Amino acid sequence: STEALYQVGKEFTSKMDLEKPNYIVPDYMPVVYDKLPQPPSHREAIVNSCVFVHQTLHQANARLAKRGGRTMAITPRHYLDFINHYANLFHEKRSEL
Amino acid sequence: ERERWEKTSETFKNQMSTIAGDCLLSAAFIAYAGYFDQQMRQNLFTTWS
Repeated sequence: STEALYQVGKEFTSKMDLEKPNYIVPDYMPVVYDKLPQPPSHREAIVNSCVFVHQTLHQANARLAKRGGRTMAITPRHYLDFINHYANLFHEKRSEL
Repeated sequence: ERERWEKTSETFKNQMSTIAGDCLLSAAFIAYAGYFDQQMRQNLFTTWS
């Protein structure tokens, strides 16, 4: 579920330093995880973006299947691969920079 | 060379806050956009942006 994806993203992201005090909360705030803590900080916003990306892939499968092309399933393994890539890229780029 | 290095310092201070979103987009692209063609990859990247 979106809630389970949210907890997975939060638990995997919490191991890396990403908190910034200077964040401006948008008025619209497109929410994907219901019962999200309002107002959200940076970590809540990025985990919401992560679950949005996962659900965007899930919707793109349906969009392609309406046309009738070949589709491959997106899975919790896809989500874990994405979060692992995010953590690795974040750490690598910050250290290099 | 310091004509480049001096402005590179302010660019450092600029993307110090911008690393997170770029890494998020790059990780999403690498993890998800492998199977799709160019148009669908661009559509997914535009939606994430």
